[PDB]
Amino acid sequence: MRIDKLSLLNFRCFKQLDITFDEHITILVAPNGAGKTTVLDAVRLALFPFIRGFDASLYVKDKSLAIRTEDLRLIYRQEALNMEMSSPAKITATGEWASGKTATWMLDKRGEQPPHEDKMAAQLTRWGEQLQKRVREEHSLQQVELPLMLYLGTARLWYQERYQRLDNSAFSRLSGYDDCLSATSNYKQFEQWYSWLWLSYREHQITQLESPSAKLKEGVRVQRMKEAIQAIQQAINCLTQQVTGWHDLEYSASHNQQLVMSHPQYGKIPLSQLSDGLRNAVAMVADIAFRCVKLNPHLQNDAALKTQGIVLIDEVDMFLHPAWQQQIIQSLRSAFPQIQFIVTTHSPQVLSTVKRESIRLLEQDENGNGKALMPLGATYGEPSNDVLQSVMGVDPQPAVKEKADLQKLTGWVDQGKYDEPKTQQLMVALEVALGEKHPQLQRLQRSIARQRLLKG
Amino acid sequence: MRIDKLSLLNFRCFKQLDITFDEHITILVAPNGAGKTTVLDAVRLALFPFIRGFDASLYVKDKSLAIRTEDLRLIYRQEALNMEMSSPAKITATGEWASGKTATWMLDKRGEQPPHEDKMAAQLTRWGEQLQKRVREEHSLQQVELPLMLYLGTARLWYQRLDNSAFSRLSGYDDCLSATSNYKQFEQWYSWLWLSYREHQITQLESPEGVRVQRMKEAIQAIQQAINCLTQQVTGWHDLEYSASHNQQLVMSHPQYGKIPLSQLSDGLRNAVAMVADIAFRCVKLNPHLQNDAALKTQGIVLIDEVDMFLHPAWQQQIIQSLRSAFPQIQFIVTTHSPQVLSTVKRESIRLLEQDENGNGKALMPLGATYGEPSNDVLQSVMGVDPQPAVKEKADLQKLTGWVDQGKYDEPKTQQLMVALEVALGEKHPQLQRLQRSIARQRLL
Amino acid sequence: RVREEHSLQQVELPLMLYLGTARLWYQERYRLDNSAFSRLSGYDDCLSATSNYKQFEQWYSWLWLSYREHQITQLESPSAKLKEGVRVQRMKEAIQAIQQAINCLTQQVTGWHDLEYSASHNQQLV
Amino acid sequence: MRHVIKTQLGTVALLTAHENPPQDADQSTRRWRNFRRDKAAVMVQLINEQYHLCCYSEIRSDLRGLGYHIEHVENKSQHPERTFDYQNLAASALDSGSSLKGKNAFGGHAQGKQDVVDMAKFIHCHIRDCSRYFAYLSDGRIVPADELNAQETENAQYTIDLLNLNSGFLQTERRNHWEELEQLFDEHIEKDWDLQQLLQLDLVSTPDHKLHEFFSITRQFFQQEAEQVLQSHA
Ligand SMILES: Nc1ncnc2c1ncn2[C@@H]1O[C@H](COP(=O)(O)OP(=O)(O)OP(=O)(O)O)[C@@H](O)[C@H]1O
Repeated sequence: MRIDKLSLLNFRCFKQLDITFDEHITILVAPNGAGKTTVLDAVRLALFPFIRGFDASLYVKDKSLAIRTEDLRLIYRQEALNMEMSSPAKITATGEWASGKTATWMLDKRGEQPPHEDKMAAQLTRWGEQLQKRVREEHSLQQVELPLMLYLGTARLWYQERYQRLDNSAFSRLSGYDDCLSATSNYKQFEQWYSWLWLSYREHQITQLESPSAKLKEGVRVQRMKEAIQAIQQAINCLTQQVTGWHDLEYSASHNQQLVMSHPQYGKIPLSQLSDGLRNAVAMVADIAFRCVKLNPHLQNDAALKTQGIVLIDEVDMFLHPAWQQQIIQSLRSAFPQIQFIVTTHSPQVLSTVKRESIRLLEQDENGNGKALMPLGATYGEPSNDVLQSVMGVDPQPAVKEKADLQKLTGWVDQGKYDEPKTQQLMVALEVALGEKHPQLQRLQRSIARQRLLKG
Repeated sequence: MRIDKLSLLNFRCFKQLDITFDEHITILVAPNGAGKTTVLDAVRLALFPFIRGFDASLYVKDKSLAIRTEDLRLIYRQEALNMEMSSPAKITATGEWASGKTATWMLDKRGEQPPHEDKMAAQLTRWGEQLQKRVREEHSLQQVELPLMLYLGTARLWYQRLDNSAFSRLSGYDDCLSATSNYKQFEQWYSWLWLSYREHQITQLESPEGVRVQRMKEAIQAIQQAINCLTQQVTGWHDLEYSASHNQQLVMSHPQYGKIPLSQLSDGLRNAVAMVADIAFRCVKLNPHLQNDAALKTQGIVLIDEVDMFLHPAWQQQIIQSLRSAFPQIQFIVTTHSPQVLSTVKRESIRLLEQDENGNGKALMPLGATYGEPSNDVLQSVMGVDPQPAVKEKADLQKLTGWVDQGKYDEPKTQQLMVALEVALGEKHPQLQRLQRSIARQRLL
Repeated sequence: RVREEHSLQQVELPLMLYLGTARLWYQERYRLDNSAFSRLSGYDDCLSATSNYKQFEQWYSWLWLSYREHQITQLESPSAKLKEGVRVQRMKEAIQAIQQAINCLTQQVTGWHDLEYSASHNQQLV
Repeated sequence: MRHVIKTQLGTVALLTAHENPPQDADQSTRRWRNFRRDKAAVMVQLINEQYHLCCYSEIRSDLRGLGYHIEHVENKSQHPERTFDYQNLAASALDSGSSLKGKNAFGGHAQGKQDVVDMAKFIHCHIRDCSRYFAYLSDGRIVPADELNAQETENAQYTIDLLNLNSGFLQTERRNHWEELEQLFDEHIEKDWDLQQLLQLDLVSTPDHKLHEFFSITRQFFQQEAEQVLQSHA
């Protein structure tokens, strides 16, 4: 499944908006407001009709998975007492469901009336229902492959502490959609399933060792367990190993029944005792990895490398340091090379690692009209300050007390009047205030030398 | 209350460490896994004996406020492929409690035995109890000053009386070592305060009081001044208020634009405002006798982890100075890894944390300058990170630039590499265009 | 038509109201939602057999408090009464329209008049 | 800026369209919309006469893949009688028709230039002495020239702000150009090269009517050598 375009109308922040998405990775950048969260929420709402067809619906009473009366646009006018709503609120999406199957579906809401959807939105539920039907007829030789939908919000690390099988069955396969678009943490689901997986692997290994007469039947159960573990560990390594050195997440009973990681020089330490960025990244990658493994068990090792779907991440570079920020996107693309990623960030280090066609800059005018444009200049491989000033419009020189004097000195020196006593006094004052090794002062000295050389 | 030096022994990741703290602001800088939260937790543990002297925390049996078995260091024995625990763990702190009262107290835990404090650590609890006793005085005409203790960790987003009495005064130490600050609760209590003030102000218009009204006015003035120290220079916004006329919302004033709602801003700025306002309100509660200078004359220690969370690079450059201007008598100890924050402080206020193979830690000042410095220079020097990312074709581009520089553009291999890079990066790549212009320039001669 | 932005034509709405015996205020019988600020909130329980006094009390209190806020501000800092005085004028005109309507019935026979919100009297209508 | 010299009357379609000038905003807008068929030839002539440089920022839009659009020096909503006057038309970057008009747009698409223009204070490329109003700094900024009256400086600043010539993109590009110029200066100093053979590549056009971008920065960087080169070959 893929989404090519999205258009909003009278939604939370935008009177209207049109935004297209790259095929593999898209990054949303916004200096002011909450436009990025609004776009992510709209996309998440547009994907729910598909999940609704698998019995995964508001059975836990998830009211955020539909357009609410709080999602409509309210205009406050100072000179008038009353305040009205903008109706209807609409979400229109274009994309692809299966190979060669292009569609366009819409969701709308009028005032306090219940939300309504058109006929293509119903066909999107019919497709999920027929996929479920094909999954439940396991007495077949053909294989059906399910897509992935996932949402990762900023609250994915808030209350990690509050809260099994793996086979080719409908019940086991459809557990990969459980709370897939939820806004809360999903860490304990993973921890319990991974603990069961490791314990079953070890117990079946010893059972096979003590009586291998059941080879042709039970030695493939252990092989499946090993292949699942290998896929998950490889996916996590792709992100953690090169930067931090930690690798091979496991479950250890001798460490008080905890998940542990290994380091060449620090040994085995429980994950709960590692740094914030490491825990964040591990949770983020593990979510996708085991959902991929549970959805498509017939892809033993290549479950993550051959799975298709859409993943949404808000603040992808949370808690990561600048050296780690320069490698997160490529790590994600290498771990899951068939998934469409839509992320948000405000870090020049991340923006310097993608091409300008994968960046969208969001802005509004006074009346709520929105625009999602590309950067005017190249960003791929450029220095961080270039991206910071050219794209985000921030001067790399901080606004310290001496900035205005520096600008005045630059303007005076570059225009030929550098031998005047006033200019020299300002020069010496700024040298003592900022030091003689300041790059701007150094290039001003170079400019003075060049101008002196020319006059000859 | 001021802490000057800290020493660790066999604590989480440090075999040994000694770190000195600046009088007004200290920033710990390091990559992940270096031990910033390690130092902050040690400092927070060193201050708990004082908070334990008040009944607001004399019941606090939280296990996170004492040395745990997990805090002892583990050594990896590669030949034996095993983890060995090293004992004991020690935390030693030096500082001043009151004017002219220097002290040194220690805390240690041995193996699985309960943690144990030394003789001088109980005197801190005794001092806290004496302060609590003095606060509960009725006819006293000599003022009592209470210091501010506060810790704001990475979980500070997960989740009154305002009298001049002992209960209200000591309510300022409520969950101070595990404090939380998100904009919802801030909006709630600020709105309550403003509603009460509006009621008492209208009652005066109708029929042209005392302690309660003046306390409310002083609190509002202090909080507004503190937030102005943050928002009024980057933009023109000032004087956050509550407006019933504007659909019962909090608003700010701009000289050219008028009023704007606070709820139309980004989460990061709202959370920063909430943090500053919470510090100011705690200061107001702690010292009623200072009136509207409570935030400007209160002393204490505030610990912040990841001071630049969810902040745009524009606001990361104006956050330390805002805190220094709003609370000029408080000692801040913060952590960060953003170079925009570091580009606006002196090198005397920065500590870089490193280790060796054996676990001996160091905390040193940066060798170069960082005040008024471009972000890329600080990134290259302080952090050791090249501002230019290592994309796939970086090595090829460097090799081609080197070859063209020495004048070998006419060799077949150079042309083949140029064509490969053209097909990969494209024909409008700035570096390739510069190389082509250089090649053309070194012709016609 | 009411919910249209940037409209040139005005819309006039007719009044529709039923005042039965459920309206009566017997002995001891007796924050704003965003929908209470709409023109169409005037059709809220308009034909039902109920009492609608609390709606009026809440909205009228909001009016008076906003008006007093503007008075206090223009007394304190006379520097922002431009496009902010239009709102004050609207609030004042609404208050006086309601007050005159009520005066048309009580003043001549009873002598009572000028219903208003009072903060002195424990924040009550008086 | 650079002074643009016009030496072409125009096109037959443009001349015919100017026979009956529009006399209000509505007519001007409608006829400009209907004129879309013959805009290509006019734009080709405009781009050729400017040596493929933007009329306000002096960038090579073709080399960056940003395009051009026809710009009215004086807004046709202000004085619609000149909607078809060839003397009032120039070519600006950021062709009209995802990076396009917005808050950060510069040149003819800048926010201020779209609303209103005061021709008294506006300095444009069609004024013979526009180049002496501006100076280019080492940090990427553009500022008024020192040798200006207290009245000319206000006009220069107003023009700079109206066209948004100090945006981050333009500042970064100009800073990079200055750095490359410094590199070239050092190179020719080291290699004992001549500082006129090289400068003919940047200051002298080509048979296909093309000039290197940022002509003014290069001319101001080499104070007298650039003037000598220009006088020799122009
Ligand atoms: N008992 C222990 N023995 C040995 N190493 C430990 C122990 N506890 C933690 N560590 C190691 O210490 C490091 C944790 O340091 P810390 O969390 O302070 O790092 P940080 O990235 O600077 O912090 P934060 O991201 O929370 O600001 C990790 O390497 C962890 O493995």
